[PDB]
Amino acid sequence: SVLKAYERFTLTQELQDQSEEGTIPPTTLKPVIRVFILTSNNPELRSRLLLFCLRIVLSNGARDSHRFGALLTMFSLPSATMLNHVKLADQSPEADIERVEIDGFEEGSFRLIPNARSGMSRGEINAYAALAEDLPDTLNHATPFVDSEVEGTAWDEIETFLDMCYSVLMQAWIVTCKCMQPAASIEKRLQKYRQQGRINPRYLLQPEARRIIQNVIRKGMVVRHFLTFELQLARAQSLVSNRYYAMVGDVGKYIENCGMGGFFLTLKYALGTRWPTLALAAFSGELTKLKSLMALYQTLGEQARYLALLESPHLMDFAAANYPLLYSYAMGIGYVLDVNMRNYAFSRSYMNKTYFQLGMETARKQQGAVDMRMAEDLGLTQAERTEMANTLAKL
Amino acid sequence: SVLKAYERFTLTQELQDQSEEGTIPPTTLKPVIRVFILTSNNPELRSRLLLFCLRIVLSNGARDSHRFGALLTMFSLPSATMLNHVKLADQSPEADIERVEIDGFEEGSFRLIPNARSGMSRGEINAYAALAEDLPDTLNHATPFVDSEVEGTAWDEIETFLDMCYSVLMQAWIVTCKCMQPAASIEKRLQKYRQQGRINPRYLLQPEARRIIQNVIRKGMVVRHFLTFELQLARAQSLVSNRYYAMVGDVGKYIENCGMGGFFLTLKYALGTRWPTLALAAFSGELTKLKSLMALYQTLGEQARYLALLESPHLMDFAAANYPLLYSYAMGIGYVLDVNMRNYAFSRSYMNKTYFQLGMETARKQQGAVDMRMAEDLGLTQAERTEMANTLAKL
RNA sequence: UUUUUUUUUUUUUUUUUUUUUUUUUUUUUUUUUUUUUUUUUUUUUUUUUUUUUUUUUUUUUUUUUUUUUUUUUUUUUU
Ligand SMILES: [Pb+2]
Ligand SMILES: [Pb+2]
Ligand SMILES: [Pb+2]
Ligand SMILES: [Pb+2]
Ligand SMILES: [Pb+2]
Ligand SMILES: [Pb+2]
Ligand SMILES: [Pb+2]
Repeated sequence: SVLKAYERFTLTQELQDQSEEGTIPPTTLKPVIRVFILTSNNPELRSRLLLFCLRIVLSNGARDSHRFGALLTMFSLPSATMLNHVKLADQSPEADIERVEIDGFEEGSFRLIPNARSGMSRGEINAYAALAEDLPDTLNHATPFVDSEVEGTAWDEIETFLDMCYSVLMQAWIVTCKCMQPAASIEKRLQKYRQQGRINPRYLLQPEARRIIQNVIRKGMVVRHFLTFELQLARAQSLVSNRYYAMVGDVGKYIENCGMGGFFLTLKYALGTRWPTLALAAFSGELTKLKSLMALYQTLGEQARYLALLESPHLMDFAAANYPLLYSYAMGIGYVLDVNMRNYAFSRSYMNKTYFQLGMETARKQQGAVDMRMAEDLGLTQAERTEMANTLAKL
Repeated sequence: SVLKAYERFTLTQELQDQSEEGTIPPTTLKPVIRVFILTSNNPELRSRLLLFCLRIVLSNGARDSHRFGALLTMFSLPSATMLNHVKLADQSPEADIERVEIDGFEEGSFRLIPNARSGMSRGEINAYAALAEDLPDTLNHATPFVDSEVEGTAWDEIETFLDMCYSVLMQAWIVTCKCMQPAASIEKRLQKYRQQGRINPRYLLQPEARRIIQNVIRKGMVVRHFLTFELQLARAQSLVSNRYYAMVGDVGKYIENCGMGGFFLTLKYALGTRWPTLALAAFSGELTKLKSLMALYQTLGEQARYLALLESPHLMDFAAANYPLLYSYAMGIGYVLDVNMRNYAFSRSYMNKTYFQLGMETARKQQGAVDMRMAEDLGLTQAERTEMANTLAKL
């Protein structure tokens, strides 16, 4: 009963808080991010704006705010109306956006011709043009493209712009929730999307361009908020959709629950396996903690998928330090059960090596073990079980 | 019957008092804390006021009321409106705030230019400027910041002010619930936030600057009240939030339940492990006390997390001396189960060495022990427990 | 005391039908099937013994009180 009090104490303190809806935080000063608005549907203008913006993101000298704005502009370039899609960013409590409606480039470019609506000094028009022509020297051939010719393409048709725009944007999406050498995962993502025809090999970025974009995305909270909103929009899409959002929806599935490996891997291997060692008394308190954490996770809503991206403090609640023994135990199981697990960074401060090996050996010696609620539905006999255990221990 | 009477006696007298919510205490004389108010959003002034205030906090000659007011000012500098957030401090029963609306600095400075609204004698203007030029002599280069040339930056853009402001305030947050060399945790909180980009390494403070800030915060109750009000607001934030409060919410989770290690560690290891020795008759009375204490913790509300910060007398209720045997027993368990536990200051006056070793030995010899409610749901067999038990005597 | 995150995560075989498939014997009836003996009554069957009462049967000792009966250790964090 005192033990019953302790279980209820654990679960309620985790969930008391989350009665109320979130309150929008006290207001704070914000940097202004400038996002470019193109009213024209012209393929050549759209493409040069993408190319223009991509260069500012990668440029040596741009401030973070310039880089963020260029990104937000790129991600809005597929829209029929960019303006509506930029207002998505306004939904971020950290965002202060300046829209900068544009109208075109002085051909040869990248000298901005600004819309009537808002002027620009020829100092800043020229300053941007210099910024678009800076670029690091680590990049090969004055461009970010591995193919020193793409930027010289003739953007006569909208098909071509969209093929590049989606291809460039997909590479940004692929590096969205990576803390950052690596990475094997990235090059396999690229290969999936090439074979699906979502990424066109002509428009791959030099690996250096991607690492810079990865960095800007990790730094930019407003940017990440905007990606979250888009990812949610991709969730609500019909089975019959358009090309971009089907694409975003697919890459979104890799991004979901990013940064929460310790929690979900612990569920998968410790509780998923349902081995007899789960009945240890030591796990008892921690088993209640995971139970609360699952309860907490659903109450959070759809957006619990995006805590890492959102930089939410709730990411702290699910930290493995709250269930160190079970985590250790799960890591060991994960270690033998899956070959890919070796390269997971499971090593940690509170990691208890004793329970780690316990998971390891549990997985080797008790694999013949059966879920007796399954075993009874199948009407398994105890001769069948041991000599089910006798094929698997030998294998 | 006598014993059931004893349980209800223990539990009711602990919770008797807590029906009625608390009444605001009889009024007392208070020192005046002066907080500087800035109406301007200009980056250079915001940055100089932060630097000005930081110097007064660290200054040799400032009196405590000055240090407190300067701290309250720094913590309010991110605000779009400082005046509103300083009124949060007014919610403290120990607080008497004078607002001192400011308007700027005479260039070169730190000579305050005060708002028309409230005048200043040129003696007090010059006196403050002198106070900002005190600083201890142990501090290297007459600045904090480690990097001796940061203060010479040109704070022309709001991004830079915020990048510093958040970086400096975060270091204050990290040292908030520390009683007072070492302090190893501080160095890991710092590298965590550097890796998250929440703290910019350019603006780290010299370790002695932090140790002074540590000291100011523990001395200052109204300051500590204000931090609490901020942590509570950080708690109610949406998943989509702003940069500062996401930051505060995260660091806040380290601060929660500070100063209550004995209670929660006893719960964690003694009750969490659910080992058979918990059935000792000696623990019988103390187990009821813990049961009462958890019950007491819930009645207190969310603010039960901040008892150490609040300086609440309730922090005495949870003192380990009320359950010495269970506490001792728990400490021994933690000591073997967790390597980090060695460095906790578990030694105490009422510490009972017999039960400590008992906790120690319980934790080694009975880890194969199973939670019999789990073991039955998994349908564990009596052979399985033993194969598992010194499977677990083990390693 | 400890308490950010790090792996994996598109698809890929097979996938029309096929034989058999009406009927066919037997299938009214048929014996036996009224009755039949015995079958009123019959002994015993009023009552007569005993059947008032009868001893013992007030009370009776003991039966106020009394020792002890303030306090004292431990008790913030880590
Ligand atoms: Pb504007
Ligand atoms: Pb505008
Ligand atoms: Pb991450
Ligand atoms: Pb006043
Ligand atoms: Pb005033
Ligand atoms: Pb990483
Ligand atoms: Pb007579």
